[PDB]
Amino acid sequence: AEYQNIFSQVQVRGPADLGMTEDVNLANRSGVGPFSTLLGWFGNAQLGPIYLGSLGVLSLFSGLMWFFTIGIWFWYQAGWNPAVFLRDLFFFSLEPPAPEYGLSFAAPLKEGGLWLIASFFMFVAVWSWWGRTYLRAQALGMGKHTAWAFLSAIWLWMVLGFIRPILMGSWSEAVPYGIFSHLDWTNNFSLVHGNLFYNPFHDLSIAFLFGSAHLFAMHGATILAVSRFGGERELEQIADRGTAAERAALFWRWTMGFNWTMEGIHRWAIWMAVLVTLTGGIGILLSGTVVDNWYVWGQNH
Amino acid sequence: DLASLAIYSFWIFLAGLIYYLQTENMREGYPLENEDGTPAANQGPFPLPKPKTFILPHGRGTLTVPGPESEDRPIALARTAVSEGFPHAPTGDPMKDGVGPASWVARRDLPELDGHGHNKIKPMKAAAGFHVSAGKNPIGLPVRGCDLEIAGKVVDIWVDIPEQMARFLEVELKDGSTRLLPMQMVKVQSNRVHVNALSSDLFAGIPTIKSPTEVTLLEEDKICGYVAGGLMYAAPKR
Amino acid sequence: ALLSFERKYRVPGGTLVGGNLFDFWVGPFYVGFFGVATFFFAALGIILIAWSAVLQGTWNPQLISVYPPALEYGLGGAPLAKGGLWQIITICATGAFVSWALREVEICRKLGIGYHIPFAFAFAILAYLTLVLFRPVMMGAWGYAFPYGIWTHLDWVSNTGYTYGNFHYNPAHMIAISFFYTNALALALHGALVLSAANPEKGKEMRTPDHEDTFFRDLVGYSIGTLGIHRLGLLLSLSAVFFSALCMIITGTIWFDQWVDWWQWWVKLPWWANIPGGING
Ligand code: BCL
Ligand code: BCL
Ligand code: BCL
Ligand code: BCL
Ligand code: BCL
Ligand SMILES: COC(C)(C)C/C=C/C(C)=C/C=C/C(C)=C/C=C/C(C)=C\C=C\C=C(C)\C=C\C=C(/C)CC/C=C(\C)CCC=C(C)C
Ligand SMILES: CCCCCCCCCCCC[N+](C)(C)[O-]
Ligand SMILES: CCCCCCCCCCCC[N+](C)(C)[O-]
Ligand SMILES: [Cl-]
Ligand SMILES: [Fe+2]
Repeated sequence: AEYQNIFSQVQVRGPADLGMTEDVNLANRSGVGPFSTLLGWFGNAQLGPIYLGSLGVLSLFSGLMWFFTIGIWFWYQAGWNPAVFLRDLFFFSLEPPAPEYGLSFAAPLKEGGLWLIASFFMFVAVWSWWGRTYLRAQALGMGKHTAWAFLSAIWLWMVLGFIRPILMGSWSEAVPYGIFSHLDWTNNFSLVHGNLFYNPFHDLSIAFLFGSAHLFAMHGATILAVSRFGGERELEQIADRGTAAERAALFWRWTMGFNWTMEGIHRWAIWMAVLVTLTGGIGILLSGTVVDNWYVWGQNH
Repeated sequence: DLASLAIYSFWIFLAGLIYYLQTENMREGYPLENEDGTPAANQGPFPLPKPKTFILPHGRGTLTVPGPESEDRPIALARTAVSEGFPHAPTGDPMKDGVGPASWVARRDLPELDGHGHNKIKPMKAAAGFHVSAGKNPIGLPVRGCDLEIAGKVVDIWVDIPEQMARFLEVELKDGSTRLLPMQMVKVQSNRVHVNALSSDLFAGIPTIKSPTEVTLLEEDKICGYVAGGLMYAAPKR
Repeated sequence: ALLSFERKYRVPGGTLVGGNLFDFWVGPFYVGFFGVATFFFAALGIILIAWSAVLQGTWNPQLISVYPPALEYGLGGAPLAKGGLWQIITICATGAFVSWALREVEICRKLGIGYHIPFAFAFAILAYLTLVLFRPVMMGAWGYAFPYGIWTHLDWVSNTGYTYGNFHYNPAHMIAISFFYTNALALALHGALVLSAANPEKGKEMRTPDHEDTFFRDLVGYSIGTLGIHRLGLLLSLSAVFFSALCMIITGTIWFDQWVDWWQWWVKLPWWANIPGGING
């Protein structure tokens, strides 16, 4: 008999929202997309519009090329048989060059060259997309927090497939493109380095990953709990504290004696998440380059 | 050893980050006070952070925090014990005096504005193009209180224009006047809208808005605070 | 001490047990009946751990470890120094966590807010009880539970996992990991979005939620919205923990072989099982 505000009871709709203009080149915005009543029960029903300038186009082109380069290799391994493609879809894998080739680009297409090509497309797609997170915020006069947080995820990605392989001396150290294969690579990486549970950066990384679910469950629940006081209108609660923000602060002060403000909790949010891939990248980078066996390392230092 | 230096350095960084986070979360509510409103002796281990200033749009000024704090409203409560740490009993009607779970903050007495400077929330009849797009349309349904008696009828939905969502239900009472009910506090059913937080006889007491086509931040707080306070104080009639 | 706006909320009422008996605060902390219960369970538990440490022969936080009864004890009780203490401490922990949840409910009632927080915390508790209660009882012995030690419990994780090969192949574990990754992604984005609007480029005015929707729509062609993002974070968060619990409640019970081999049912499907070529042919 008491609504919980998890799903909406009634949806309302008005003219398609084309968004704020600011310094955005409207010529690069698409038209609005379809409205989804299904999505409207949980969140917004409106799809689009999206902004696609030159950089965006470049990013989607590389992204797709990356995906298709791997897909072509898969069909090949499947002997071009549709039934085999689906059957072993998770077993197919585009692997990097063998150690023998070091960091060169001389490896044959079916023996590393194709992995390098795919990786080149991924490199361009990811970094150009990073440019988008920065520029889309700049055009709207917004802070660059999103581009900075994204850079943290990019750090772990860069370390795994580019920076560490280079410091190790060969592309063979990089991660392969495959569902089961990248899992196998992950398990093997830990085995070869003496168990990552002995890598302090790995364990901190875990504390932050768990911490992120801990914090978002806390935050999501808190805001919904005070949504009856307009709590989710966070920007205005920051600019003019309401009873929603006061009750949220007191809930946590009375429960665990925490200091809490509407803006401050979002600083806990961005950092808790960002630290996952930040501590993680350092942990991976140090593996093999400076520390061969974390267990052995832990016994000394 | 580079690994030792890195992890050692990281813990230092981490200690600084936690210090920063703790102080950032002190921009509202500090300095701490005694139950009588005076500055408390123990202000905690962290000092207040240097003030920061937010520039508010639409010429509404700025906000600087931390800054001088004051309720800017009367608080109808009184001590129930001779020492700190105990409850403070309402001196009158808590629902009417706005204390306890029925509290409200003295927010700006102006409406929240969207990115274009227009009122963010408007009754649907006054919002061009807006209409119900899914679910049971509550407009026209009778409103029932926790005492299982009908208190009024839904005459409109107040929507958030920029975010296209229902925020309040406008309810007409027997005397012809209307009141706003938080969308998060009503249950829309097939033949009625049920309100568990209030008994029929408490609807007339819901704070009213000065202008019929807009609601200020101050008014929203008084309305939302009042309705929520019914869960505890209307209990006898539930 | 109290926050500058705190007094108006410190009224009587909301308790679930004891009336006004325990309706008071200690510094910033609210007490209530379950505040006392929490203290009781927590105190007794910590004391029993200190005792266990004495019987273990160490006071080092990095070494203190309380292990559950050996498998030979089944689901029966065991001597205190041989699993018994673990059993009592587990009862205390459960009591403390549950009491903490109910204390949150009392706080919710006094503040007039929804019960989402304690409801969400219950999922964490259920994940805990899955590891020390439901799974062990299903497998037939307390010994299958993890020990209470900072480092020893990681040994349990590693040993329990490899007991089934590379645990990565547990399908429910794959779903759980996905929710954890997606959650961190959304937490990073949510924090970054709100902050980028409240702290714009130097000298500019604060942005509006209108700008938040616009930014994300320009970026990916969609915005779940101000209310949606908090609903999403709660959903991703709890779903992650729900599938974690599910991935373990089925391990050692309905499936106890190597998880990698479970995936063979798809490869062995009649219509393509024998077609030459590929990886499995
Ligand atoms: C969840 C699946 C596995 C598990 C797998 C792992 C792995 C893998 C890792 C940890 C790590 C940790 N685990 Mg464990 N661990 C589990 C069950 C638990 C339980 C429990 C009662 O159910 C507890 C209390 C802990 C606690 C801990 C921390 C010591 C440490 C970092 C936690 C963190 O930030 O988390 C997120 C939560 C928060 C950010 C909130 C803050 C809470 C913290 C600070 C409370 C810790 C209390 C601790 C000192 C014990 C208190 C006992 C006293 C007697 C009262 N684990 C189960 C068995 N855990 C990491 C570690 O570094 O280990 C050494 C690590 O790499
Ligand atoms: C389900 C989604 C989320 C999440 C949702 C939430 C929500 C929501 C809430 C919490 C809250 C809590 N969460 Mg969390 N949380 C998650 C994951 C974690 C993990 C982890 C390892 O991942 C940890 C360690 C924690 C820890 C915590 C505590 C800080 C806090 C509960 C305090 C309490 O019961 O005190 C009472 C008990 C005591 C004070 C101590 C009793 C100690 C005795 C009896 C000894 C037992 C020790 C033994 C079992 C373990 C020791 C050994 C270790 C393995 C080394 N959460 C998951 C991922 N969590 C609540 C909160 O207050 O947060 C601030 C809260 O509202
Ligand atoms: C047997 C397995 C080993 C294991 C070996 C590894 C290895 C190896 C690594 C980890 C890493 C991690 N491990 Mg470990 N680890 C194990 C045990 C565990 C346990 C456990 C409970 O037992 C836990 C909780 C964890 C937890 C974790 C994470 C904290 C961390 C990854 C963070 C992350 O978000 O990555 C996910 C985030 C990313 C990968 C970033 C991706 C970024 C961007 C750029 C993506 C671009 C995508 C785009 C182009 C694709 C487009 C798709 C379209 C939308 C369609 N590990 C054991 C001991 N672990 C990582 C780490 O940091 O270690 C320190 C790591 O490399
Ligand atoms: C951190 C240590 C390891 C690692 C350890 C693990 C472990 C352990 C697990 C995963 C899992 C996943 N990992 Mg991995 N993974 C690593 C780095 C990556 C990188 C990368 C670019 O660096 C990518 C793209 C992936 C992607 C994948 C996905 C297949 C799967 C779900 C991820 C997720 O929910 O993301 C969050 C982001 C979103 C959900 C946004 C939406 C995008 C979705 C669709 C993910 C991309 C899928 C895409 C790459 C291809 C699928 C197409 C096929 C035709 C079916 N991993 C590193 C190398 N990863 C889980 C899984 O189910 O494995 C099968 C899993 O259990
Ligand atoms: C070598 C080990 C195996 C493997 C072995 C297993 C095993 C075994 C398990 C997991 C489980 C987990 N693994 Mg695995 N895991 C592997 C690789 C990984 C990788 C990776 C990148 O490779 C990742 C990301 C994961 C991630 C996952 C998660 C899905 C899950 C842990 C979270 C959880 O259960 O929380 C749930 C949250 C909690 C239990 C915390 C609850 C705490 C509450 C109630 C209160 C505590 C408070 C108190 C003590 C506070 C102190 C007091 C005051 C604060 C002062 N695994 C490898 C291959 N994995 C676990 C799981 O699913 O457990 C259910 C698990 O048991
Ligand atoms: C259905 O059919 C078609 C063909 C149409 C499409 C089907 C396609 C399919 C089935 C695609 C499947 C794709 C899969 C399964 C992809 C999986 C990818 C995975 C799991 C994981 C990746 C982890 C990746 C990492 C860590 C990559 C890091 C890469 C980099 C850091 C790039 C480094 C750049 C290099 C090496 C290039 C050199 C660069 C310069 C500038 C010199
Ligand atoms: C900004 C968020 C801060 C909270 C993080 C909690 C840290 C957990 C401590 C355990 C890690 C110990 N170590 C070095 C072995 O990894
Ligand atoms: C919700 C139920 C809470 C109970 C959790 C406690 C589990 C450990 C109990 C050990 C009991 C020993 N024995 C057989 C003598 O009963
Ligand atoms: Cl919160
Ligand atoms: Fe938020």
